[PDB]
Amino acid sequence: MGPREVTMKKGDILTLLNSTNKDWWKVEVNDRQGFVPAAYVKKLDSGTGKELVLALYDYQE
Repeated sequence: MGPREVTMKKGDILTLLNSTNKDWWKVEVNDRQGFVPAAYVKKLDSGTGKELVLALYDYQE
């Protein structure tokens, strides 16, 4: 907890923590938590109970 600089590669599947904001979603990358653009990821249908997103493009601040 406590937003930190996270990055992602196209194809990564991240655990979604908070998608209340339409533009920036909080996710767990490795053992770190941060924000990624909502437009760069897609909510997946499965991994039930746990929320998962697929990274569509690379991202780094």
